[PDB]
Amino acid sequence: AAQTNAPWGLARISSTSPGTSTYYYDESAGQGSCVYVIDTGIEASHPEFEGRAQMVKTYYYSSRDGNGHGTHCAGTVGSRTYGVAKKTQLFGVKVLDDNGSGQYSTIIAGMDFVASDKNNRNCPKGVVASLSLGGGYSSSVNSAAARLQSSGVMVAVAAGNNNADARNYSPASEPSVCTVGASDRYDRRSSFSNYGSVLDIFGPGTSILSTWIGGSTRSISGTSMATPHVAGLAAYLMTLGKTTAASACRYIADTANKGDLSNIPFGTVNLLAYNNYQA
Ligand SMILES: [Ca+2]
Repeated sequence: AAQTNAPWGLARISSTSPGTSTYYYDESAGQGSCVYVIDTGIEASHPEFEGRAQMVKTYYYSSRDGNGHGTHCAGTVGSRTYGVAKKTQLFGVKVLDDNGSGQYSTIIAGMDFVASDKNNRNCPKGVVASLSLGGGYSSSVNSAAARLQSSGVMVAVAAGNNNADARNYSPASEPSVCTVGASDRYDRRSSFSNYGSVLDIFGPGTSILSTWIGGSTRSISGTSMATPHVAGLAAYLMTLGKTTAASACRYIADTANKGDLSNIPFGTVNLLAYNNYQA
């Protein structure tokens, strides 16, 4: 399949070179997979989600996304126009309030929730979790992310936006999950992107167009935006039968565009998520 004039990030993920604008992907498009977006929620009624999105959990007085961040992230995972996996099922878990904040205890609870909750969902091709959030190092937070992964969910987490080594952030620093740095449309490491040995992969994170609340759209930047590209990619590859929750991060790294990014600090991987789709 080919989607012309796609957001640059989508085109980038299906290209061996920067500077193109068409997104190429197998029509299966993540059908039969599920992606949990653990964030400020998801505006499920957005036309862009086509009935494929649902809120399944909140720790606040509403499950509505009163911020937009979670809806943007979900849009990158699987919206019809702005999504990597255009046929995946999206499940929203609201661990962040409408200011985008959340206590670590609530974040942990949301991760453990998804590990159980996947047994209540129909996801024959497999399960992914996208965590576009983080804070300072916490062994408890890292352990929760490790549990979620161990339970059979492909966990993708943001490296963080401090232009700093991600070893000092959680869940970014957890070895067993897929930690995602951010790049721009010229294949530069995004100026704010964290880096370090704990990173597994980069995806598009600068000036990313996606869904927003009020049934709108916007371009924003962050490792928050890179993460759902990787989460969507994993879902898409799982439906194709190329990989599984346990091996998807390795598989993406194995099949990544290699050595193409600039300003990657010595010791950080130079790998950019790529779907290896031959139209
Ligand atoms: Ca890892």
